[PDB]
Amino acid sequence: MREVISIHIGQAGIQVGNACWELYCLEHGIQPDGQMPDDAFNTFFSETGAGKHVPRCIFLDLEPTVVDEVRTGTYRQLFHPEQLISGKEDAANNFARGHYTIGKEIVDLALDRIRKLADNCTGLQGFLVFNAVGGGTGSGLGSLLLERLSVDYGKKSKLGFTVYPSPQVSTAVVEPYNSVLSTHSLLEHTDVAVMLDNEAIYDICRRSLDIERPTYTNLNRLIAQVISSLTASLRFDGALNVDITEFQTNLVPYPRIHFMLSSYAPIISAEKAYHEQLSVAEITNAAFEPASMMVKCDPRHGKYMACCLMYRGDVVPKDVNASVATIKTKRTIQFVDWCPTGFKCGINYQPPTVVPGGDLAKVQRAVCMISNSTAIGEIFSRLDHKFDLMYAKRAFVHWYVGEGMEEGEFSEAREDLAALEKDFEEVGAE
Amino acid sequence: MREVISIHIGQAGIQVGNACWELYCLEHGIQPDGQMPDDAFNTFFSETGAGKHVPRCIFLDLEPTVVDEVRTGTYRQLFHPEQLISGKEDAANNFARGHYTIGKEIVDLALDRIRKLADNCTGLQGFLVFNAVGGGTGSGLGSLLLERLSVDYGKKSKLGFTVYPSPQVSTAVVEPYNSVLSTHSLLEHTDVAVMLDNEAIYDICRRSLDIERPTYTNLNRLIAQVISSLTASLRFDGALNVDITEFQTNLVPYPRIHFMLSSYAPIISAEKAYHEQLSVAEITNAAFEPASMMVKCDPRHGKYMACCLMYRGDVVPKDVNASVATIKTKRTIQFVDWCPTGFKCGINYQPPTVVPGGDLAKVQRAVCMISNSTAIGEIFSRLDHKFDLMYAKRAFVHWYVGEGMEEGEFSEAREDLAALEKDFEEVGAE
Amino acid sequence: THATGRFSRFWDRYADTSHITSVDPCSASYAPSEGTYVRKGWGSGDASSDFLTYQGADRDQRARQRQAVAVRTTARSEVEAKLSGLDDASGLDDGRLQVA
Amino acid sequence: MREIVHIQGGQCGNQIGAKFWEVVSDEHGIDPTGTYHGDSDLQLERINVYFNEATGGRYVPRAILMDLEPGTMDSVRSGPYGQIFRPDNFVFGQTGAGNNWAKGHYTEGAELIDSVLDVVRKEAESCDCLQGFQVCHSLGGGTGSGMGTLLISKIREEYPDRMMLTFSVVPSPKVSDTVVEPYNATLSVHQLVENADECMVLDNEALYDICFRTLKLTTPTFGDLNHLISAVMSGITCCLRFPGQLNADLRKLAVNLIPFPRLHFFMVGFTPLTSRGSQQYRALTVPELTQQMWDAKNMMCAADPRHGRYLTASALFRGRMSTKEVDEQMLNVQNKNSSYFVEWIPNNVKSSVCDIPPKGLKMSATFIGNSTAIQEMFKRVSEQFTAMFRRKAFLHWYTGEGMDEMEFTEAESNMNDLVSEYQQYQDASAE
Ligand SMILES: Nc1nc2c(ncn2[C@@H]2O[C@H](COP(=O)(O)OP(=O)(O)OP(=O)(O)O)[C@@H](O)[C@H]2O)c(=O)[nH]1
Ligand SMILES: Nc1nc2c(ncn2[C@@H]2O[C@H](COP(=O)(O)OP(=O)(O)OP(=O)(O)O)[C@@H](O)[C@H]2O)c(=O)[nH]1
Ligand SMILES: Nc1nc2c(ncn2[C@@H]2O[C@H](COP(=O)(O)OP(=O)(O)O)[C@@H](O)[C@H]2O)c(=O)[nH]1
Repeated sequence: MREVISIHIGQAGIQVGNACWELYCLEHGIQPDGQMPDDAFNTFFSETGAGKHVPRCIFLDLEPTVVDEVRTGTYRQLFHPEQLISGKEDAANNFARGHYTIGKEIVDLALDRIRKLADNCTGLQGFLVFNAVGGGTGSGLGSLLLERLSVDYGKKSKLGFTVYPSPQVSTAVVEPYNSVLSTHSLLEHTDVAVMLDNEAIYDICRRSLDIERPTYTNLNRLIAQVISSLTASLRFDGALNVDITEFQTNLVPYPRIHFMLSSYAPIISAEKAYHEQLSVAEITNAAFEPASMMVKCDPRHGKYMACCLMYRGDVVPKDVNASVATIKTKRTIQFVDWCPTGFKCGINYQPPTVVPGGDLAKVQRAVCMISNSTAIGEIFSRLDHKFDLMYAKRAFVHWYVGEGMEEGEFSEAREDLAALEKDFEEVGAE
Repeated sequence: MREVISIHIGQAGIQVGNACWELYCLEHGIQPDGQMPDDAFNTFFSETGAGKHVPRCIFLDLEPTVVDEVRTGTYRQLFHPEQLISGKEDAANNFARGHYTIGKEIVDLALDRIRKLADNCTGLQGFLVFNAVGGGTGSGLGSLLLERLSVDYGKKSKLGFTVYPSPQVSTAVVEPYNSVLSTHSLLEHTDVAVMLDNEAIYDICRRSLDIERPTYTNLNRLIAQVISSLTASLRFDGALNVDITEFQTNLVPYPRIHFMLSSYAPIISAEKAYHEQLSVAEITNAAFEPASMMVKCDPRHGKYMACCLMYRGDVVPKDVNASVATIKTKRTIQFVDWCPTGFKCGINYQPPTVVPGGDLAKVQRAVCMISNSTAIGEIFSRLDHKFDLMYAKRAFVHWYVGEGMEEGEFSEAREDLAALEKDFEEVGAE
Repeated sequence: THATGRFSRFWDRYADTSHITSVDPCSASYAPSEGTYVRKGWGSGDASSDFLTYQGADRDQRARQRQAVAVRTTARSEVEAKLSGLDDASGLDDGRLQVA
Repeated sequence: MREIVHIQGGQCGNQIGAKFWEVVSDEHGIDPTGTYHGDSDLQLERINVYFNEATGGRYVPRAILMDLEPGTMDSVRSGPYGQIFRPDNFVFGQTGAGNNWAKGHYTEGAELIDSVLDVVRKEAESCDCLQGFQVCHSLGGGTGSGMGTLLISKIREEYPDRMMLTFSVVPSPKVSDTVVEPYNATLSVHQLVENADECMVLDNEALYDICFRTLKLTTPTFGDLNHLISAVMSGITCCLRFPGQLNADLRKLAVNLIPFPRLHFFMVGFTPLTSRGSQQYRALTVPELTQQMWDAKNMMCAADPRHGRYLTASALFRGRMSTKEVDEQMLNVQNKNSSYFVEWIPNNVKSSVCDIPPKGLKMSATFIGNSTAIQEMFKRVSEQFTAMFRRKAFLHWYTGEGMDEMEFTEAESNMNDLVSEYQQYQDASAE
């Protein structure tokens, strides 16, 4: 009745989906084969007459390798074979390639399977789209898919957990280009966009988990924990239930402003676990710590507009109220003048499950802080000059033009991002 | 974490490096093959995944014979083959030959390997440069390498354990010439220079070890013991730890005045061992004895500027305080008026390991006293007349000019050494 | 036998040329075949750890360093216990008193 | 399922291709008879990128061999892995090109090119999806340079969208083998600029220097240089063949490497190259691999990067590694050597990670550097070409093969224009 359809686009999307679905299977007790030894799985799994549970997900990629890895791994009997969709040619970090030439037939088939999945859901809370801003598959095909979803499904709540390029460290060169293009695309399509930065999550793993060599598996595990905490209110009952529809109502001040910083707490290894109290106030303070942000964006620069707090485990409303009162009284944290409350608390009685082989410890309390704040304009400011720095010489522009784009598209995307900067400045200003 | 890069230049540098690395292998249990049957070796050795340990050392020489002796001896499987750098033509005791014509390509390759060595070190306490002032390789190439190190690495502490010509006994004729040149070079590059004299160490061996026929192996063993005592605080824990960076803070009052006398105690054969108590006070008195100096420079002529003691073995702060109080009360030991304390005591719990095949006995206590004193101006005064006596007749000046030097270089070196004399006199005077 | 008459008189043309990836087993570079072919192993925690050897290697290095430090500290603390046990209570002058 | 059509041209190209196919068959566990003996599923998972299944378990390389003399193809057939190739893909003429680009491009190459294109079309149509073609050959030789450029032009005409990758052995700076190397190189570079999408420049003297200084070999035959080249050729496409933590195909590398269409020449290097003596002494960490990778001596191009400016640089790492460690190493290199990296590109490194290292090695890394340093190589080739062309030495053979003298001027002008572009982006200032 509370079904949520998951979409994973690109290598990053599929690799975070692996962690997400491992976490969901461990949380609901579903074995990798597909079946488990009430109805809390309906949000993520649909059961068949045989008793086997198949996830309501769609793994989309234009490259065969990542999807074939899932087809060969442990979860080969879990996912639907046609739900795993593989392309033939990779988008090659090209937004034009993933949006205009290669992405067409793939997105058509993706909408076909998405319609088939949604036809099996009584209710539908929304879509959880996990892609990579900075790659042709993630940016271009993801943008096209989101546009088609907006056209056909309409008002269904699409939550995009996007990974944006880190400020200094990066793995691609055309990353500012296709990131700007995808941001222009999704400014008008996704309902709530959550920013994620690999640099910030690397720092989180290095400091909190004491992993001197963090990797994509650890990053995806942390992101999966964040998403599971975000969705726990759909699957398990508790005081102060918060819903997908309530996220926008209590977090988005205006339709343009829906990009959100995410932070999980606690992030502590087993050896360092059970050395601190991990009370509600302490974990809330840790969640509000700027270092704990999963985005390289210091919130002290901006002003918080809304903050949704998802508590898991032995959490009581008196403790959440005391912690939030202390947070409000703290001088470092600053809220906008036109939002007196700016807080949306939701508690759940299910503690976060621990993935065997992971680094996170078994903690009885957890917080996921998702905040809309005007500080997020900083990352767009960085990408806006990283874009125009290359765009001045028109470097790598022929690559994008060759697959059916125009210089006008680059100009429009840059102008739209400038307008987004201006809107953030305006909403921040009194 | 506390890595120190060792450079050994010339025949004397490599020959003392042989003793130093034999002592380090014996101290850490590292077999000559390379591997041992924690992380105390990291200061001097870098370990590979195979468990084999390779020293962070560089054997630089323009002569092939000395390095090939290492390549053929027992430690052929220990040292890094490319780290052993061999020249084709010897410098022929010519500072110009080793500094202007032959030394160029060799020092380029040396900086290449030094960059490779330093890139493998997380931390870097500094460099230990062991050269021979008084030979073309040691003086010229050593000066060039020190200048390049100062240019590129910058603030890394370079401790130069230099060997100056003895007052009366010597083996070369142009030794005053290239010694003056190298002194002018290293007055402005090395951070802490340690003075050494073969005559003084010969006297130590003859009087204390009762060796009527001391040789270079004995001298290098004593020098290796001194350096190991100096670096023991980096590898082994103990009360009052001392650091390479702390040598500069607690030993050199001024950048110009950084030349230091070194003295070890006890120097006793096993025949004379266990005939005396060898208490802390007695070994401190022996260390402050002028005959125990490894430089032919009577400290009575000058005044002590600073004195760093490094104790090894069963030494307690109460005993070291009693010994230092007695030393301060002693009238023959004289300190400058502007340095009331002038003492830097540091203890280590690791007794000095005894080299099988050496003449030193196994002593549970050891002292290494490194002292800045104004008396050291005497040796420069000796070289300054030994130099100008030859320079008046311009003997062997054609040899130096033939490889691209000028009379101006000799004049500048002489003037700089005179300025150093004047500085020593000024700091000695009230 | 499949070689034609030309280029079979001299087989020195087709040398081993295996100096690339010629890393000796004793070298730190060597990796066995079972070590090369490994998957991410999302489903199995053991498989994930096998993929992430370097994290496990770092954990083991830290554990070994801490254990060595603990052993050294225990031995040393026994040493100061023996040293500080010496006081007026210990019979240091008992022999002198007996002789007198 | 993203197939690559390999093509070998001339004696040097055929030798390099034979060594490359030996290396790839060893990596995939393919014995010289073609049967699979690798005992690993990942080896057979993506074997179809390079090989096709025969009647039995035999696997045939998707390679097409060209020559004007049958001797080199007899040698390739007689080599240890000579029996994997299908005999029909051996296309040979009868009279070789006398180191004459004109002979290999116009007179003798014209007749054989029809059969060459027939074989290429036959191999490409069998492919499900075609990533593109990789052509290994040597600039400065008649049949190699000439027929290679002609075939590259033909394949560009037939398959414009498909990737074209070239491994060209540019004549070495100091020691030259043949006299007409400047002529052949000048004529071939002009063709590669217009046709080749992606081109690695390789030098026998760079290979000799690296095998003397890094590998410290004593008597390095051409097999060793071919083996280094083959290691690079494998490492470039290992992301297509093996699962990767952050995979990157040929098109992705080309996109992230090529800022402008004409600036598609690269210097490549393979790590870790360790001398037999220092193999135990070296410890393989990602920083060690990066330090050897960015060294100028490791580059297999004669031009040293220190003179030029890195426009872009891709690094394909292989082995169980930390993506954070790799990215941190790349960022640290960029920050330390920011003077050597172009300012108007904020990030000049395309980092890729593959989960399967080469056999025996714990980790490896191949490098592709697009830097303005290659300007000096083309400049030196010009310095020889213009000197010889002023007096028109050896011009009479090229004229007697039926190609105009104005073609030399056009090729020289194009190569000088490429040099000018490289200099322009070397000294280009932001804003
Ligand atoms: N946080 C995180 N980011 C990832 C992960 N894997 C990939 N990314 C990011 O995803 C971006 C590229 O993703 P994709 O577009 O899917 O790469 P691809 O599948 O080859 O598709 P194209 O790059 O468009 O050709 C990179 O810039 C990475 O920063 C991951 O596991 N975790
Ligand atoms: N203390 C000590 N000094 C040494 C030893 N061996 C050589 N020396 C000194 O080193 C000086 C010359 O050293 P080098 O410059 O290295 O001699 P080389 O290797 O032939 O190089 P060049 O003489 O410069 O051409 C001599 O004057 C000796 O006094 C040694 O084993 N111990
Ligand atoms: N790396 C490498 N270079 C070679 C080999 N054989 C020849 N060369 C070089 O390639 C250059 C061109 O020769 P090539 O093009 O093969 O002659 P062609 O086949 O008649 O055109 C010569 O100058 C050789 O120095 C080889 O096996 N490996």
